[PDB]
Amino acid sequence: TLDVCTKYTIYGFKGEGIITLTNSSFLAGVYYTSDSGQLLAFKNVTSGA
Amino acid sequence: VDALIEVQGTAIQRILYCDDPVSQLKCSQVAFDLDDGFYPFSSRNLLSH
Ligand SMILES: *[C@@H]1O[C@H](CO)[C@@H](O[C@@H]2O[C@H](CO)[C@@H](O[C@@H]3O[C@H](CO[C@H]4O[C@H](CO)[C@@H](O)[C@H](O)[C@@H]4O)[C@@H](O)[C@H](O[C@H]4O[C@H](CO)[C@@H](O)[C@H](O)[C@@H]4O)[C@@H]3O)[C@H](O)[C@H]2NC(C)=O)[C@H](O)[C@H]1NC(C)=O
Ligand SMILES: *[C@@H]1O[C@H](CO)[C@@H](O)[C@H](O)[C@H]1NC(C)=O
Repeated sequence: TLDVCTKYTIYGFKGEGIITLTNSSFLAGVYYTSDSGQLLAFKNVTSGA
Repeated sequence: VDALIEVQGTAIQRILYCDDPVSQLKCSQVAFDLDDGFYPFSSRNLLSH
């Protein structure tokens, strides 16, 4: 569910927070993280999201 | 082969091989260009194995 604070667990990475949508398309990567290893960004290949 | 890599928002470019002694030098300083000056270097010890 989108744009709401919730408990999540994605690919073995989990926490509590608000998922959000951006538009910055990138031709490489399904996921991304902070340099601190905090998994901020991730991609959706099927939808392009 | 070892070389430096640039990533530009999931776009790579400006790649130079590290298959040369002085290039391996520039590779050691990970700088596309270096200022003149004094730098301490190792002896070439890659003659025979
Ligand atoms: C990245 O994010 C995208 C976007 O969410 C994910 O892809 C979507 O996945 C969801 C399900 O997880 C899909 O949602 C459904 O899509 C229907 C239309 O899309 C097709 O897919 C369904 C099966 O889901 C087919 O049966 C259908 O014929 C379509 O051809 C919507 O119509 C759905 O709503 C319907 O179903 C729900 C229950 O599921 C009902 O409650 C509704 O009332 C309605 O009847 C539903 O929304 C979505 O289609 C997917 N989109 C794409 C583009 O694939 C990715 O999986 C995710 N990850 C990656 C890596 O991309
Ligand atoms: C969403 O799309 C708009 C329309 O071009 C754009 O201005 C905005 O930057 C996009 N959001 C992103 C890239 O996070």
